[PDB]
Amino acid sequence: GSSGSSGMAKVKVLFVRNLANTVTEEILEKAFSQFGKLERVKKLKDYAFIHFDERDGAVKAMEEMNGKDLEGENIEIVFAKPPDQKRKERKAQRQAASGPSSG
Repeated sequence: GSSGSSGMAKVKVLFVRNLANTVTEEILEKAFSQFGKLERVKKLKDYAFIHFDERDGAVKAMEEMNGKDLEGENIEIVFAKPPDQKRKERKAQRQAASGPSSG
């Protein structure tokens, strides 16, 4: 059936969105703190990222706050993607066939 969705991820950072107009890093801490030791909080346009000292501390504050009425707004928490970026490239191709001529 369409029960829902389940899985397993090794992410410590929690992606919280749908923040109110009175929500700040300080509020995101104390809230996502009581659960477990926090590392840092990054606020954005409307959403923000909650950094947890441990991957566990998050899982808790995640399934605990996930969809909680924060400041009168139901915020959504989803395991954010890990910071993995790079520019890989390697090739070898060069040739020039001028081949002059006259009339």
